[PDB]
Amino acid sequence: EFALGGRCLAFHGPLMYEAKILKIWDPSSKMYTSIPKPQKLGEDESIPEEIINGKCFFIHYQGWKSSWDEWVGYDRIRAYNEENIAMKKRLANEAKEAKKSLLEHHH
Repeated sequence: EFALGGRCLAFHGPLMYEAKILKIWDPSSKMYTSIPKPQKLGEDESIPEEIINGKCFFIHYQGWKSSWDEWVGYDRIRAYNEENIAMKKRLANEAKEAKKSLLEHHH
């Protein structure tokens, strides 16, 4: 599952990346929890209407600047586990193979 400060994997574009959960949104109470206590969305805060009715998570991608931080739903977020890690690796290798394929047949 997903816990505050816990690791997770998330799609950003067609590939998956490791991230850290900083906030957990509850669609019902319209309040999220945070790591240094539920609270509503602040003056300059917001969640995409595309995912706001579901459980959302505000994540920070490991090794990326915080300006990339964002809310994601069960749409793009996945549990940090062997099966999803394998999925991550598999997509990487498929793109590696796709790259190899067209780079040759390019000319």
